[PDB]
Amino acid sequence: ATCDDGRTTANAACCILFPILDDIQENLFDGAQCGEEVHESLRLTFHDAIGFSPTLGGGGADGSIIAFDTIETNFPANAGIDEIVSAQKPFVAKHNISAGDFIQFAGAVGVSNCPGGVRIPFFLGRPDAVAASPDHLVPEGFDSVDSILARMGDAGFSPVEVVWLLASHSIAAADKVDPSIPGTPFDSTPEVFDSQFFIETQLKGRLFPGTADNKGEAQSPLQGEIRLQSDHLLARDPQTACEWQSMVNNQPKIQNRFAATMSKMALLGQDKTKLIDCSDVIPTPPALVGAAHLPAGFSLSDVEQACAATPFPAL
Ligand code: HEM
Ligand SMILES: [Ca+2]
Ligand SMILES: [Ca+2]
Repeated sequence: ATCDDGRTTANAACCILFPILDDIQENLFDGAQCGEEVHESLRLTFHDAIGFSPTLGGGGADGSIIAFDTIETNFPANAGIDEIVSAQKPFVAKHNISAGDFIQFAGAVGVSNCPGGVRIPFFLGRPDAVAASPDHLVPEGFDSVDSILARMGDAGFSPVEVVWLLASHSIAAADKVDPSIPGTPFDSTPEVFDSQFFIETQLKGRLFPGTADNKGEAQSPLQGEIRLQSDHLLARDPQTACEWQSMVNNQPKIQNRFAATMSKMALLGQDKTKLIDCSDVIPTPPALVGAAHLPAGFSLSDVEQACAATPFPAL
C-alpha cells in the first residue's frame, strides 16, 4: 500500500503509524537518538507486558501500566517508571492508537535507533486494557535466580529466553539501584546494542561505583558501570551460565533471539492472528562497527568462567 504522504507499507491499516513514528522520533526520542528515553521505553515494554499470570490475571502487553498508572506505579518494582509513563501518556491521548500498541511501537522504534539493534516485529490493534496488573509480578534486581526463572516461566519464558531478553541490559542504566549515581549503565556501551553486557557481567566484581550497601547491587568490574545482583547471579548460575556465555561475541544470535523473544513478550495477553502486521514501519537500525572485546587492560584471568562444557572465548 502507499500512504497519503507516499511512504509505503505492506498492510494499508499501518499508514496511521507514520505520523506517530515521526512524532515520537522528534518528541519522545529527542531526534531519533539511542539515549535515556529509548532505554526507559524499552524497560516500559517489559514492565507492561510481564503483568500477566495465568492464576492471578493481568492482560500482559495491554497498556495497563499507563491506563492504570495510579495503581501500577505504586508497585515498588516500578520505581522510576512514572517518568516515562508521564512522557508517553500525551502521545496516546493525541494519536489514535491504544496505549498497549503505543508502548510496544515506541519500544521497537527506540531499539531501531541503536547501532547493532533489530526491528522487533510489531502488530497493530491491541484493545484498551480492562484490568490493572496484579501486584508483585515484576522481577527485581534482588530476587534469586530461582525466583526470577519461576516468574518468567509462569509468563511463558524458558530460562534461555530470559537470557535472550536480557540483551536489553546492553542499552540500559540504573537510577534507583544507587540513587547517588543515577544514569550509571550496565555495560560500557549503553548507546550500542552489542554483547558487551554479557562479557562485562562475567568479570570478577571489583568495587562499588557509588555507595556500598545498596539492595540488589553487586560489585561492578569498572568504576563507570553498575552491576545488578540478579545479572551477577544469572551469569554464574548453572541453569543459565552456558546460555549467558553463548551470547558473548555472538551478535547474530543476540539479534535473532532478541527480536523473536521481544515479539513474544509484546504479544503476551494478545492473539497475533487478530492483529495486523506492521513490522515494516519500524526504521532500519545502524549496524555495529567495532569488535566485541574485554575492557582494555583486562584478560581472561579476570573472567569468572561459569560454563563447564565450554571455555569462555579468547577475545
Ligand atoms: C529478568 C529480570 C530483570 C530484572 C531483575 C531487571 C532489573 C532491572 C533493574 C533493577 C533495572 C534498573 C532500574 C533503575 O534503578 O532505574 C533495570 C533497567 C532496565 N531494564 Fe531490566 N530487568 C530484568 C529484565 C528486563 C527485560 C526482560 C527487559 C526487556 C525490555 C529489561 C529492560 C531494561 C532496560 C532497557 C533498563 C534500562 C532503563 C533505563 O536506562 O532508563 N529488563 N532492569
Ligand atoms: Ca500490562
Ligand atoms: Ca551495550
